[PDB]
Order: sequence, then structure tokens, then C-alpha cells
Amino acid sequence: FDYLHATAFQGTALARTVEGTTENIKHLTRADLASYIDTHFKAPRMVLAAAGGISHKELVDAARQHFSGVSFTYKEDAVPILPRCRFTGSEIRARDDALPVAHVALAVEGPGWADPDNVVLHVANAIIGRYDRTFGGGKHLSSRLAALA
Amino acid sequence: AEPEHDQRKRMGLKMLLISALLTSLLYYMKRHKWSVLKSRKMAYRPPK
Ligand SMILES: CCCCCCCCO[C@@H]1O[C@H](CO)[C@@H](O)[C@H](O)[C@H]1O
Repeated sequence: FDYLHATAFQGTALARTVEGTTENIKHLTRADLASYIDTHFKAPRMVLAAAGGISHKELVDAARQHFSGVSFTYKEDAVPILPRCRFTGSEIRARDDALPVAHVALAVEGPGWADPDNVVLHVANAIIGRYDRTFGGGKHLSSRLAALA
Repeated sequence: AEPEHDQRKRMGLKMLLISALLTSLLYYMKRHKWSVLKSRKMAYRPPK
């Protein structure tokens, strides 16, 4: 999946590992670590979520109590829009014949959270479904790709 | 000696035209497809 991303997007933010480079991890600093939290963990860009035996009220309050630090300017109120990433039909092949099995990931550019079709696309994925050697249905499963597999 | 003469040259023309155009086209498609390889890049990244 990582490699998939790294070529699917290549030269874009999305083509980066969430764990970061080996170098970065080696040299990141008290500084930059600060900066991230600093620049990134900001109120508008956050959602306090809860579910269980709790009343919205009670909760909402506690939040009003600790989620202080009020924003002065207007920049601190502005949700930064991200520069979009270029999809690129391509491939990356990491060969190691010493690897027991092989993995293969194929994909196409998606529509994005918003777009409704994401629903359809899912309904689709539901038809091709999924499979591992332990499913019991085996040869009787409904996913054509499964059965054949 | 060669009644055809004319018609044969008239053909040569047609043949040269189709020819030139169809070779060009094919050449694109050949390159196009082959691009994938000629553009290819590889690296040797062992585990060290
Ligand atoms: C590389 C492939 C080249 C094919 C060229 C096709 C040329 C055939 O063209 C011929 O020309 C004659 C003269 O007018 C006509 O009489 C024939 O009917 C016609 O078929």
C-alpha cells in the first residue's frame, strides 16, 4: 500500500509514508516536533467526539472549560486548503524472489470523500468482496473472483 | 512491351502515399507502447 501510494501519487504529499523517512526520524527536533503540534493541532481543525452514557450538555461544557486559547487574527480561524495531488498511472515493482509469496495492488484514482458515487463504488466492491484461504464457503462463495480463486 | 506501365506508376504513387502515412502511424504506436520500457527506471536497493 505504501509503495502503491508512492507511485499512485508520486511527487505529491500523498506519496509519503505516515511514518516518515528514516533520515527525518533520525534528525527531527524538539523544534519541528513542536511546530507540528503548534501549526497543526488547532481547534477548528479538531472534533471532540463522544458516545456512551453521556449528555451532550455536560460534555460540551467540560470542553468549553479546557478547550481555551481564543484566536486573535482571522488566520487562526481559516481552515487551510491543501494543494491537490496528481494521480499517475504507473507502477513500482519491488522484486525479491526470496519472498515466500507476492503481493499485488492495483488501483485507479478515486472521487474523494464528498462525491456520492463513493457509495456505489462500495456497493461494487461488495460484489467482488474479499477472500483468504480460511473462508469456509470456498467453492460456493458468491464473489466470482473468490470462487475462481 | 508493358501496357500496364501507366497504371503501374499510378499505383506506385498511391502506394507511396499510403505507405508513408501508415509507416508514420505505426512508428508512433510502436514508440508509444515501448515508451513504458525506454522511460523505465530501476534501482538496486539491498537490505544491508
Ligand atoms: C504498403 C501498402 C501499400 C498499399 C497501396 C494500395 C494501392 C492499390 O491501389 C490500386 O490503384 C490502382 C490504380 O489506380 C486501382 O486501379 C486499384 O483499384 C487500386 O486498388
